[PDB]
Amino acid sequence: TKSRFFSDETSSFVFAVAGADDEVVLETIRLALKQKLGKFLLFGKKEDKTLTANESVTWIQTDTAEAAAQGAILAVKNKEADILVKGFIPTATLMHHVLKKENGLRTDQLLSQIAIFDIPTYHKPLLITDCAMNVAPKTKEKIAITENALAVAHQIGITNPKIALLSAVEEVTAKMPSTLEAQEVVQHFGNQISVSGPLALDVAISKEAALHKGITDSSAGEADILIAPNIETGNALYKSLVYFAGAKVGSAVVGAKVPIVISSRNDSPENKLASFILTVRLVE
Amino acid sequence: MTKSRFFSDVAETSSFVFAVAGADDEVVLETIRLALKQKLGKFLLFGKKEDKTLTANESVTWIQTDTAEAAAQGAILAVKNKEADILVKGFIPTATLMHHVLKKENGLRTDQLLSQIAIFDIPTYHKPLLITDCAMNVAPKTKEKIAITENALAVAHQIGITNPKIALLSAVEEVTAKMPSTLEAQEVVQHFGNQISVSGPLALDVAISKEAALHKGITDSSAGEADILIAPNIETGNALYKSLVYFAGAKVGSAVVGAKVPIVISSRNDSPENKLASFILTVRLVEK
Ligand SMILES: NC(=[NH2+])NCCC[C@H](N)C(=O)O
Ligand SMILES: [Cl-]
Repeated sequence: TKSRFFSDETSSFVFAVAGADDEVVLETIRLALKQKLGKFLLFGKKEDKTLTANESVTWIQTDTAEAAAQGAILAVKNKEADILVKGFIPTATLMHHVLKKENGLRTDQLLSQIAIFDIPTYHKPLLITDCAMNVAPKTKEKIAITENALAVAHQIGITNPKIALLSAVEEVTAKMPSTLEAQEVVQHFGNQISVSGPLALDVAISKEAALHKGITDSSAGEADILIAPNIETGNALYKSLVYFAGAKVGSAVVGAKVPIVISSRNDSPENKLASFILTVRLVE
Repeated sequence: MTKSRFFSDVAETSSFVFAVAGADDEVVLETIRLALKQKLGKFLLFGKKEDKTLTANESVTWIQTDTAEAAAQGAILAVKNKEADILVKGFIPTATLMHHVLKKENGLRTDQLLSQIAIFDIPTYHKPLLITDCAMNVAPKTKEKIAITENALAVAHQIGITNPKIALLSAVEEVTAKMPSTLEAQEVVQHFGNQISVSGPLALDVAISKEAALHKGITDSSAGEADILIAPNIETGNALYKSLVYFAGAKVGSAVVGAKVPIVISSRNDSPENKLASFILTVRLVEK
């Protein structure tokens, strides 16, 4: 038996979809509506009548990638939408406008990507950040990445998240800069939260592995959140769990005024839906 | 449906000789006991505290050594003298053994870079998967990555993978100055030309899933069938290795390659099964 984040969830929250075109985008919206997960503002070029006939869907004709992105952003800025979803446009096209402070979405806070996994071989939900956004986050960025993850954990009901700064090794050395940054982040929080690091992955998610290395702190063997040392590590972990460990995952960009869905071209419908679910739960 | 597995549950056997630098403690001894029970090979045990039950095995030779230095040097000389085929790092600091090995003058290395490599039988993948470097080279750049790729090619061929499909792993497919590992991947790819099947940068999904590659608009027959992954940095290699072991249920053996003989350097936290699978890999690496 175990605790799963994606068990058996509804709302009137509004997703603004930037580029509501192509089935790779629409399939997820169909599933969301069938479950009554939320409502949709669809900024797109070619209307799907059988979809736009749903009472909880509104279609806005938008002929270019740019107008779709700007349409969706303005909807969030005007407070008509709770959640921003990237559709059939380059991520860059959306991000450019999201990151313009004038648009009300980006504040003082670093944005970061975060994913939550139900891994059949782990005993509870596991969060991992940052797997897709921040490329080479240093100590400063990793502190903010951790703040975001903390906010996310709290919003979703994990009251005292065990946080582990991932690296390849537990010793702090000049040879491996990610170890020092881990130590400095752990130092930043002191007693404020449950943080440990640097930790190799085994020590983070396996109490037996932890004990064998003479480590008996919480985040070791019982991590709720892994802070990736770099983006290659976060991404690889993410993909590994999905493709080899059979994990269900939902992902979002957080740190902005609303959650942002930015899904991969080859994410599964179930995982794409998972991400919508995650964003609903982030807007409470 | 059909999967090709590198490791067998029929005891594989040999008369190759492991020289064990520091043959003490169960963390070291247990793997040896398992290998003997399987007739995997023969052992030279350089250690301080003799297990008389273990050393009553004809395939085992005990050499009383009181210091890690003497154990490291003894094991290394056994290799130089052609008395041993494989070097095993025992209950001594790694640096005490490596410092010696890494100095070319001692006879065990060439100018070729040394690297760690691991072979995985993953329940949800259809053939053995090699990943390097998960444990040794910390922040390899282009030149090191090239050498790491050379070592993986050599390992690949020796174990019977004649045309290895190699993926340089990164977070993205698109090359950008914002992510140096993408530039580095590209350069490694350029270095090899059409001498081998090598692609990169690729995210994991494009490397080990044909569907994902396609859905990403990548249609090369090389895609989704990687035999070897080259990690962009040690945190990535290590995290991936651990992920496969602890979440994916993979069996894995690993060795340090690039030197004149294979070296076993197992983690304190490697299971006995994976430590054994490591002995087994090294036997495969010296098989004539
Ligand atoms: N070759 C190995 N035994 N690798 C597993 C150990 C991983 C790494 N050396 C660590 O300390 O976390
Ligand atoms: Cl699960």
